[PDB]
Amino acid sequence: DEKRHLYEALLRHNYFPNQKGSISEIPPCFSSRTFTPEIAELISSDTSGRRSLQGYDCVEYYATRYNNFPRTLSIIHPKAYSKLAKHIHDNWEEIRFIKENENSMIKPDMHADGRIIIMNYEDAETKTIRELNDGFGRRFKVNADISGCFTNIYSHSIPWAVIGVNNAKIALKHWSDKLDYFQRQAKRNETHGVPIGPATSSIVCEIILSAVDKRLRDDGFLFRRYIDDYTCYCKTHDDAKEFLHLLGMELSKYKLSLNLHKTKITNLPGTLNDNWVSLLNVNSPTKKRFTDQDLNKLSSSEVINFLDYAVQLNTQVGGGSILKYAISLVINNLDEYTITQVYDYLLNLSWHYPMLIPYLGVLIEHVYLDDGDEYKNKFNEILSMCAENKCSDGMAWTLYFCIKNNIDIDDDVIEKIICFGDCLSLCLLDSSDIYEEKINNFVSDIIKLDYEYDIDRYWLLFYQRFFKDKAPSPYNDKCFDIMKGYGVDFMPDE
Amino acid sequence: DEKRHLYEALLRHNYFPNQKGSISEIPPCFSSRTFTPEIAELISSDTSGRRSLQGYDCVEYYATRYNNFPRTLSIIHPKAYSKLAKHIHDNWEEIRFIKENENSMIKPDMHADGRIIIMNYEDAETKTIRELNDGFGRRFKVNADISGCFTNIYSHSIPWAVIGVNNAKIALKHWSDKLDYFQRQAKRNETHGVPIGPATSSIVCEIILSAVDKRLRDDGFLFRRYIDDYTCYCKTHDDAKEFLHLLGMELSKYKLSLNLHKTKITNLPGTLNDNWVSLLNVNSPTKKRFTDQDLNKLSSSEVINFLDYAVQLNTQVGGGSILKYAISLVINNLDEYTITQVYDYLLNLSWHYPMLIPYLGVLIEHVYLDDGDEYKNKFNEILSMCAENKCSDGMAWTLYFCIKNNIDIDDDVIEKIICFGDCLSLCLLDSSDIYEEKINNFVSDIIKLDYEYDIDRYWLLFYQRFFKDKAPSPYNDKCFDIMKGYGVDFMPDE
DNA sequence: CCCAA
DNA sequence: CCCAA
Ligand SMILES: Nc1ccn([C@H]2C[C@H](O)[C@@H](COP(=O)(O)OP(=O)(O)OP(=O)(O)O)O2)c(=O)n1
Ligand SMILES: Nc1ccn([C@H]2C[C@H](O)[C@@H](COP(=O)(O)OP(=O)(O)OP(=O)(O)O)O2)c(=O)n1
Ligand SMILES: [Mn+2]
Ligand SMILES: [Mn+2]
Ligand SMILES: [Mn+2]
Ligand SMILES: [Mn+2]
Repeated sequence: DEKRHLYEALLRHNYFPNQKGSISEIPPCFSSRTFTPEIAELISSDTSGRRSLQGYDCVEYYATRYNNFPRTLSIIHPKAYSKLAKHIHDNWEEIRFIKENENSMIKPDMHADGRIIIMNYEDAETKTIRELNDGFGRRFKVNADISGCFTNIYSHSIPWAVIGVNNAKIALKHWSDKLDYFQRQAKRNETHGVPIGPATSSIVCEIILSAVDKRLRDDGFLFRRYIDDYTCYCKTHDDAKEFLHLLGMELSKYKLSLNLHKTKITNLPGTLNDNWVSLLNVNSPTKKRFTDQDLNKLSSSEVINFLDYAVQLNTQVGGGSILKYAISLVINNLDEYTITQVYDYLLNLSWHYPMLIPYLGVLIEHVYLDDGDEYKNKFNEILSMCAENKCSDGMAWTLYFCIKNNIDIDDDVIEKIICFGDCLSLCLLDSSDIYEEKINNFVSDIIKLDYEYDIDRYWLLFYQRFFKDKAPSPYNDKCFDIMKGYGVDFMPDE
Repeated sequence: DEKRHLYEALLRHNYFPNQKGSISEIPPCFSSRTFTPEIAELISSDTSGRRSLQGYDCVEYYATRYNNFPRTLSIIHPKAYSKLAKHIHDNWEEIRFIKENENSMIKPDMHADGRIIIMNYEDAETKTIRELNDGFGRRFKVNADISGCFTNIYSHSIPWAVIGVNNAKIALKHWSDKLDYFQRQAKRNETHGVPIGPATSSIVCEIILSAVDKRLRDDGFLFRRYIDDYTCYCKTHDDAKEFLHLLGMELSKYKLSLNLHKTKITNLPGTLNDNWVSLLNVNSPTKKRFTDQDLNKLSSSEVINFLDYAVQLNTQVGGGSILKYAISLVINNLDEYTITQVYDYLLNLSWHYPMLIPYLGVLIEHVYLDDGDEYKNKFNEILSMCAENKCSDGMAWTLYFCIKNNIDIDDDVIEKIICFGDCLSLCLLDSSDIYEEKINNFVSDIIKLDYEYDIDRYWLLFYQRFFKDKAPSPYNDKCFDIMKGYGVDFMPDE
């Protein structure tokens, strides 16, 4: 069944921010499997406990973008997420009209690993064929995106996009009103915005934006969208302006607006990908496959010169993930001679850009971690700069690399981790069990603060301490006991 | 008394978005005088009526910025604004700690016209002296502003900035909790964001940001702020980075974050103003005053060439209000020979940029508006462009110019105004009284929609129709009757 | 003096 | 094939 696949995707595969297909933003130690639909069905049925504050807060995660910009990802509290996932699954025969959208390329799908929503899984060549077919006969292309799409979704516009704005306002129950209420309860009983990273909020965004896709399709516009990004192919510049006007109208019906910084009109024929994609791919040492494994093992000079050229291209243009794409080009084709030099280049670059920190794990097996103690200082310096820059992706990834490889962590960097106080870093330190007393003092300060939302911001840490029998449940409800009794661990071992 | 000056400023001078000192965004026909303290004290006392929806919506206004970007200004519903203004004033001895801030340049003050808050009233030479004193001995400057400051203020952070975050969370009444509640009721019972344009929300932003200013001052940072823009002067680059880190920390305590697009570090000595300010002022025809009125009357060639050079500089740089500054340089020094040519240039430019539409009224008296009917087509074409571009400042300003000068308005652009459906343009058309039936159909559709927030979005139109005895009060409360009985007109004549 | 924020 | 969005 496909409805069951929705349930398993919502709980076990796309509860955490696992939407990136190439490499996960969150380290693989955190996971959402062994969170079975029966367990969420039990949590939703539970009525025990009482909360003074309406709604729930979410575990916060700050991931660096390509330009070192913070992006806010959220891990929803399992009570609110369990109710939301149950309500989404129980009415998928009313919701699955977002599956049959030809203008939304990123949408729920029945993937092999189990996830419904994977960002850029269709790859650039199937994208190339479609882009070539759409671009034919048109001499203008429009790139326009919503300004704050996930962060300013009006939750009360969830019923509207289901049944029309006017009919829903006149009717002021229906399933989409309850979906509105559950999406509000997921984030502090707040109508504006949705959490970023779970697939329930991406489902909500698909539901809202599918009405705009429908009323743009009915006017005969040939357009595609990737979440919030609309690309349009117009024979005339006038039809391009008319598309921008109609998109503004239909988004303003749902309290949404265009990002006019990124909204631009270009003259076809333009590049199908970005420019630096083609510049890196013509200069790539691995752009030709020789079908024998010895011939495509790159020497040290080729990888070093390609990485230097990629650094120059990223500095000169700065309009995309030049370094991410470049190191993902040449990291699997190395031989054992240049493994250490490339690892040193990656260490320097991953200090200078935290986004390149997850790549180290693919070369961390071949590099001898002990060596002359130098790599311990490498990882501790990276941890210190991750604490200062208040980034969560690189900091948690570096904790994962230090713990998984038995690399010691200094006390001063533990103290500035404490000062940073991001939830998943503290969950990793909790999993280390060395710093149990300092984690105990931190969660004790959270407890004596007496704020429900501050406990909800670290529910993952509190539940992980409960699962190893090191802390009582801060909540008076039985959701944590239901999760523990049925075997839910968000740091599972093999 | 200064408290009484606060109350008159809140109701009669800064209820509407009147913070711009050079020229108002809103046309002079809309005004907030004859809304005295006694009427607001009566409306706050009124308990009659019932509303199904908590909170109030606000009259929406979309003003184009220098780069044609829409900025959302809001006119708060007079019940919510009257309660909010009464609560702000009744505790000004607790609130006026924002007056004694030396880092907030734009703040409440006792001005001559009566407004508490005027943006850029100090002028650039008093700013020049202070900027020169601050910039001395420092070789780096930091420009960092909050990303969505007014739109993403958390209302529940209003108690925190009064009494500390931890003390307010432990206490979870105090006056700031009620100020929280009233600021929420001003905008749809929503904790996120404040309306833009009234001085109550600017007072709220001062209250929130003054704690950040205090904890930035205590570390010895020499910095200034203009609403949300922080400028800092550092002897070293590391002091600049440390200021950025501490500012990020103290804003993140209040769920606030920097705009890292506009956050940039420059090397002193940089210019006190922008670059194009200096290029326009060295090339200005009026940069020297000859103290006799005949000698500084500019000929046609000087003004035309200065405006063309300004158009070129605005096209080439595009980093500020080049055209706004340039036309405000040379518009008062014209003689009667070049008045019509400058009006034609302003008409073309004001069609191409709506922000230059308010200037036309200073040259609309000398030019014969009848002429050979051409100016009527000018204004109607500008109106159609304003309705296409969904801007409210230029559209309402052009309505003001057409109505005030007895200029006829075509029916097709009236229908396109109704299709746009901005509130203040419809208030002006209501004031014209020619289009009473179409306005009646529009507000009748709003009434049969049966939504409280859609009536609150056009409360000004509904009250203006109620004041001329052309429509009943949509609300069951007596606030409109209190305002009508005591003589409140938001379109008053002299 | 004449903008913006 | 190997990014982002
Ligand atoms: N790991 C994930 C999971 C989900 N999303 C979602 C949230 C974003 O809203 C959407 C794509 O939108 P943008 O990245 O363009 O971001 P915004 O719309 O929030 O802002 P802006 O237009 O200012 O960049 O993808 C994401 O970015 N990253
Ligand atoms: N006529 C008025 C009255 C008030 N404000 C307020 C609201 C704005 O939040 C604040 C200054 O902030 P910015 O103009 O820099 O705008 P934002 O902070 O909203 O956004 P961004 O940093 O993206 O420009 O001034 C304004 O801009 N214009
Ligand atoms: Mn966007
Ligand atoms: Mn996008
Ligand atoms: Mn800002
Ligand atoms: Mn600003």
